Amino acid sequence: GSLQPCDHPRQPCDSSCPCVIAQNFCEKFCQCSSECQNRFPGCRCKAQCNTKQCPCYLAVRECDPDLCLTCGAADVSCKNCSIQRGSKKHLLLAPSDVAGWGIFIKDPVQKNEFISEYCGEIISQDEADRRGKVYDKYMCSFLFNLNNDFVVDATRKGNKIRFANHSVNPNCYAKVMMVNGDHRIGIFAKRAIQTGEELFFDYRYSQA
Ligand SMILES: [Zn+2]
Ligand SMILES: [Zn+2]
Ligand SMILES: [Zn+2]
Ligand SMILES: [Zn+2]
Ligand SMILES: [Zn+2]
Ligand SMILES: [Zn+2]
Repeated sequence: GSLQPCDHPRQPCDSSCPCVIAQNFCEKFCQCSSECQNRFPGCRCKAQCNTKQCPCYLAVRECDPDLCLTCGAADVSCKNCSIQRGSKKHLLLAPSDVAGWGIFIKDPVQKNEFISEYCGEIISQDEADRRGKVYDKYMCSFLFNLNNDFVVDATRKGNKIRFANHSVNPNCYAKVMMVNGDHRIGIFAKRAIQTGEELFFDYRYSQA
């Protein structure tokens, strides 16, 4: 059960806690003490927080304003707070070099660098399969597979990066990240990308 808070009033998060059994950190939604030993401790980085040297970056979570007290998360020296702050690289929507409409990056990025949140509704494959066969009011829809269980629907609540085209050889990928207790989708560069290049995702399975 993904994102299930534990709730065992007056009891600690021991080997009887579902979070501990399933081997996941206790999160913001869990009813346990803020001092719970099964919670994520955050980081004490000096800045950046964009390499495996950062505990938060490594655990696929953004830094936490009330836990990451040195890196800049509580203040833009921390580069692991972008989804929270609504920060992103500059992107251009333009006619694709391939065909139709495309997204072109306007800032250079390095391999594994954050580009933008991919906004939308995270839904199950079941809910996606429904929307797919059922009569819909929206004409032009935007959806891709995160993995084999979940899809992002960017039709109603998407942002500009939803216009990025499909490729089985993509230059970008998606991370499902823990962001202040919620799962949010980050788009990262799969390789170094120069300014003016078109961005591509693998729609089959974007979570690389
Ligand atoms: Zn617990
Ligand atoms: Zn818990
Ligand atoms: Zn706990
Ligand atoms: Zn850090
Ligand atoms: Zn941190
Ligand atoms: Zn940080």
